[PDB]
Amino acid sequence: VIRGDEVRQIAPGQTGKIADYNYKLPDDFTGCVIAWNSNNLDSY
Amino acid sequence: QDVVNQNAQALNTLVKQLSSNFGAISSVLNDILSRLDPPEAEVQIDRLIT
Repeated sequence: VIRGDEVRQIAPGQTGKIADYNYKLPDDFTGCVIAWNSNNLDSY
Repeated sequence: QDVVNQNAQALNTLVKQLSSNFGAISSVLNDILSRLDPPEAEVQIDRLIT
């Protein structure tokens, strides 16, 4: 689970703390990324 | 003299070709390879290589 402003950071070659420190996607073909909202899941 | 001079001139222009930026960001490889992210670095390198 990630911040709403980190969707631009999960990609091949994205600069930022979140990707370059926790999960950096290899700069190659990527199957793909799926996500949705969790306002009723956790919202800590 | 024509053979020697013309061969030398062809080699000279071959070496001179490295100065040209070939529409890339810059000519010297290390500068672009340092001051560009690897994504854009691959594109610029591709341009220079072709």
